[PDB]
Amino acid sequence: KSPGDNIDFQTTILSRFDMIFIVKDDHNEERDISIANHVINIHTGNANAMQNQQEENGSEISIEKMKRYITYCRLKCAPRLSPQAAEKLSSNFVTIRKQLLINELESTERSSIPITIRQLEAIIRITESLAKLELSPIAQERHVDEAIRLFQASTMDAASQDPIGGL
Amino acid sequence: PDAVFGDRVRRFQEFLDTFTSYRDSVRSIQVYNSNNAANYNDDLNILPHRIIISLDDLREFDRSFWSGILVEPAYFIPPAEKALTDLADSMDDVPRHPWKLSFKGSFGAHALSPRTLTAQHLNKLVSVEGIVTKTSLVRPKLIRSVHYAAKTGRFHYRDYTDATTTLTTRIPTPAIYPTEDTEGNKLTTEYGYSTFIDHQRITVQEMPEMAPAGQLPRSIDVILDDDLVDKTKPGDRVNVVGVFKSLGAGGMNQSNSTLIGFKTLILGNTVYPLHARSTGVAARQMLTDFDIRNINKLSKKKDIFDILSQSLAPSIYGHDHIKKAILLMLMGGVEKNLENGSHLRGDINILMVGDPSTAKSQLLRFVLNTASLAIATTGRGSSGVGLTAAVTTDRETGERRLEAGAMVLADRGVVCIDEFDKMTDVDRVAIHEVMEQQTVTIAKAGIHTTLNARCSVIAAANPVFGQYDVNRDPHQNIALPDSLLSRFDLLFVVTDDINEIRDRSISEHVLRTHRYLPPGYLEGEPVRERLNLSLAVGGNYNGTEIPKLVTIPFLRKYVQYAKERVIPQLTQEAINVIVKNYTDLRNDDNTKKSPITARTLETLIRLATAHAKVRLSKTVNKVDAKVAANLLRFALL
Ligand SMILES: Nc1ncnc2c1ncn2[C@@H]1O[C@H](COP(=O)(O)OP(=O)(O)O)[C@@H](O)[C@H]1O
Ligand SMILES: [Mg+2]
Repeated sequence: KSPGDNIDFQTTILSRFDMIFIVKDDHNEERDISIANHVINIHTGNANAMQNQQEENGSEISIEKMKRYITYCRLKCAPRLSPQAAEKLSSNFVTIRKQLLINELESTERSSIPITIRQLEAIIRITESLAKLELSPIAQERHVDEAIRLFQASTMDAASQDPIGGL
Repeated sequence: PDAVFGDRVRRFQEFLDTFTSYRDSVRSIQVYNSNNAANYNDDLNILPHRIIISLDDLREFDRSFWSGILVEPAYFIPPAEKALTDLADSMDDVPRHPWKLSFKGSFGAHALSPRTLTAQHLNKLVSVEGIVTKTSLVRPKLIRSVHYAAKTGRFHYRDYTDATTTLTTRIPTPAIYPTEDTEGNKLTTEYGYSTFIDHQRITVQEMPEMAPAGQLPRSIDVILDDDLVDKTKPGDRVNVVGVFKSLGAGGMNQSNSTLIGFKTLILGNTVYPLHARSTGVAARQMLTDFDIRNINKLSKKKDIFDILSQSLAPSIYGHDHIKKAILLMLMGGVEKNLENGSHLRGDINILMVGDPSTAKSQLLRFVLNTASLAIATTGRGSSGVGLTAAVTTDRETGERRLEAGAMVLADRGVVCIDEFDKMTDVDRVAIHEVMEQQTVTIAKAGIHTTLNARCSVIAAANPVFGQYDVNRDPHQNIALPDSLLSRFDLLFVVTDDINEIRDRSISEHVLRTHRYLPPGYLEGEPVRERLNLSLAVGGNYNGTEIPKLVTIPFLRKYVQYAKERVIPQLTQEAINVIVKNYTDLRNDDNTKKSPITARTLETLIRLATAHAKVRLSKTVNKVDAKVAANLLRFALL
């Protein structure tokens, strides 16, 4: 079935979301063993000790400290995209529509998942969100590439799950 | 005679002599009143005797008197009112009611809300902004009763005062209504020689956007006197300036023995209706001479229609014909009222339908922000009684009264309806009467009323498949009934067809739009949001007072001026064009998005009149008719 055929609501609702994830049932033995081991770690209490050790190390931060940090970065920082970061977004936005146009012209059926200007503003928001982590007033090209990778990992592979958006 | 009172009177004399604007304002009121009196004597309106006083000017002149006005208004406002009365009596001797005072300017810690009003602010001058929820019946209050004794043939009188009339407390001497004279002769009341001052009480609750989202709201009663009566309706956003007073005894007397506390209210001196977003108060701007000259020098140009249109929402790429339609709707045509009571529409209705993410909701939000009286509604969120009217019961009289819906509240205004397709059929057939007859008829249990609903309507709809299809029938695409389709003056289908050059240009425009910084803002700092409350009186970033494309504050000065000033009249040269185009559209072989009826002819007349309003022309010309005709062709083909 199509991604729009699986959902019990209108396909235009999907366009209003910036990033859509399609979570899969892998049905693999080695992944099931690992996830079962992880859940048993949580239930036993080894996960609590490991998380405390990593919080002492610093690879994991505390939840209250993250909450206060999120508040601080929300009030302090509001990044701006650089002019050299704009032409790459304008290219990576128009290539998706170039693929979508020829796919929809060949199929003569409209894709159930659309790509619109709201998705461009979504990638802009992701880019200026990655720079807000660093307390960086300027969004650089290195944030743009991560934003494109995040958009590929969420919206574009879900679009490729649509046979019309693929081909 | 109190010495410190006289010293304060003399100090306010010095302040009034220093600032000559108030001296000119008193004289200007007096000449208006005397000219109207002389007109009534030879062959109308009267101005009240009160003066707007700036608190900042008083602070600069005398900080002690300014702090006295704010902190102890009972000891400082009556001397200043006495001083103003002395000045007005000294100037009005050549050509009787004592003069009053109003206050404007910054209040500092005295700029409060009904939640923020506390008992430390009692006996202080406070400025309180909120929403009017309840208003009382306007009631006359007897001030002086005049009586006639027929036995002696003489007229007697008695004066009455209450605690709300004076800022300072007085010994309460309750003098009864006299029915005897001092000798025992019967008195008859002389109605019409007695004086009655209008009195009102309103309730000001804190604004629902400035109130916490879960808590019950806090409110306060405001008492208004003769000239401040009926300056508000329920639902208005208001700023009331007045003295936060305590009255009576809070149960300390033996007869009273209860913990209502001391009853507290604001003795209002000043009421400012405020314009907020999607409210019933219309936004108005005071036009200076320089702005009028700017509007008139833009009016003589030839590209003024293509300059105001592109300057509506320059942050939206394309939709150039929709911007023109929104501008002509904001002009709004001319309403005709014939001699037999028959009414003809003047305002323009626009429906937009098409693909998602095509800036339809952004255009709706722009019209909500740029129009004087725009109200925003949603499809299923509003109901039949939500838009038109409802019937409730008030506490005092117990009789049924009306609560005005969004359409009635937007009389002579703008209704922005989002998600037009998802609306219920009862509310649809309610909207059929509003969009053509421009009235709302309520026939409920006991009540039968007709309300004015003279409105412009902008609607945003979506096709039933979610995306517009070229090969399918547009009647199948929209799937809206014929009668609603005929009501809308202009219907715009906006498809999200994608081309490489167009996607490139829109991508560059949106990316360069997201790289904007407001003036005075640092690079990393976030822009703060301040809610816009404006006082109602009576893609390039750098647009600064009509260089190429006008600013939004100037554009609504132009629209306001064109609406109040020019009333264009149709002429034969436009009539021939609209008749020929209407006949051609009626007999066209082409398929159209919108059906063709006699409503399209009146749409052509309204659009020609609206274009004439843009040019500030008192006459409708051929060039107006042709642009009104080929604007309609785009919405049809
Ligand atoms: N032609 C356009 N020009 C500029 N911005 C646009 C355009 N079309 C869409 N957008 C942007 O895409 C976002 C999606 O919202 P919107 O397009 O208003 O939704 P809808 O069209 O479904 O009402 C908006 O924030 C708007 O700024
Ligand atoms: Mg929308």
